[PDB]
Amino acid sequence: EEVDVTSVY
Amino acid sequence: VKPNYALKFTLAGHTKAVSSVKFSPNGEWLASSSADKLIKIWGAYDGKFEKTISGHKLGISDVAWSSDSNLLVSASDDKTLKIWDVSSGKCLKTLKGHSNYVFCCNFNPQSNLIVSGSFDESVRIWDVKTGKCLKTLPAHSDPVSAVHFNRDGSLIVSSSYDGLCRIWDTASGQCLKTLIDDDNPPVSFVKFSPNGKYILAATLDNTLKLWDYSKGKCLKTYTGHKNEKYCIFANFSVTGGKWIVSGSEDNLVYIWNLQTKEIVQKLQGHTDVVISTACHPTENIIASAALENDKTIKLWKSDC
Amino acid sequence: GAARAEVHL
Repeated sequence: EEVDVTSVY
Repeated sequence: VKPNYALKFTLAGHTKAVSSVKFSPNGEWLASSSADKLIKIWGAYDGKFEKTISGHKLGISDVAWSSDSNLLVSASDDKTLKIWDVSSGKCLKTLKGHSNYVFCCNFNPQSNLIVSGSFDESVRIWDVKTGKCLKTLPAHSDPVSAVHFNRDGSLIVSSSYDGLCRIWDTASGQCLKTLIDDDNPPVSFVKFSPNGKYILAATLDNTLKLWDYSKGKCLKTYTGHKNEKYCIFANFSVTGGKWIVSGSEDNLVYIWNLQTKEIVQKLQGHTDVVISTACHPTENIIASAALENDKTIKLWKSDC
Repeated sequence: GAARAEVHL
């Protein structure tokens, strides 16, 4: 289960 | 895919334990703080010594850079923090309010505010321009190990030996969330992820945890290292691949795959507890610092 | 010297 730690939204 | 961090330089100068290393947001400099009461500036790429910054009466536990890379704040056992002009080495202000050792510190993204945490169990919000304490938060019931502002300065995350992480509204000073771990080990480190959506917390049970603080759920756990006695800095390495970088009480720098939670590298070099690690803003550069029996800072470089 | 360089009790 991949976590996106960098993408701002 | 695994990183290939390899020792490039060793920086020697400090006469007592190194407590904190931080890279300037512009990538040019590395700042270090030590029990020797000094701040030292080194070249981020070559490790070349630049200057010594002095004034604190007792040892320093933390140092942090302003967004424009012009100022530093340091957290001291002398119960104060100090704002410094980097270029001159002059103390701009002495922040006084805490009734015990100041442990941690950070500027907000705008750099108009400073957040500090202390052994006196509180969190303070200070005005950079005046040196005045704007807010005193009755944050915890044990020493405050870490303080970090999020991406827009709207929130503060704090951690403590009391076993909790707390999320505060910068403007109101109101506590918005209290994190409960389904256990209470002392929380020795905390920081927001670059996008402010997650918090990385270190506990004194050899565990790092990536929480979705909004939903209060643990999404990833990183273990395999030693951490039961010290407040070791942990990082998000995002320049190449996505890693979790941390120091360890076994003298090694541990690197984990952010997604798989697998240990991808263990950096050998240091001869005492690796208390602090920092990741370079644009380049695949790690800076690590060790305790009393070592006193050196190391620069490690990877291709990814 | 520095609180952070000192072991927990």
